[PDB]
Amino acid sequence: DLDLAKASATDQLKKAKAEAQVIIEQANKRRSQILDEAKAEAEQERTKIVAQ
Amino acid sequence: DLDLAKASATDQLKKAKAEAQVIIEQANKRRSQILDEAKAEAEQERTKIVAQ
Repeated sequence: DLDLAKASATDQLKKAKAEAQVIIEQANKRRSQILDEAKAEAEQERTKIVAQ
Repeated sequence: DLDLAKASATDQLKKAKAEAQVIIEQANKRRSQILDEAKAEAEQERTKIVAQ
């Protein structure tokens, strides 16, 4: 029973770290999409004032 | 010994649980941190383009 508990214990700790990595991956990717959208809109704001 | 080991197997499971939660908690904190740094930077660059 010691070793069978250890099985699920290491499972959960490693799996927690793994999903905690995939969430931070999503974090960075969403940062990149956010920043690219902000920049691509700011450029058309500039172009609006330029055309005015 | 078998009674003591059963009492031991709950502790390892419990700590795997709590530490999985602290790990996922820190990873969610970091996601909510980087996605905020992203906004703080993106708005500055937007203003820099319009100032260009």
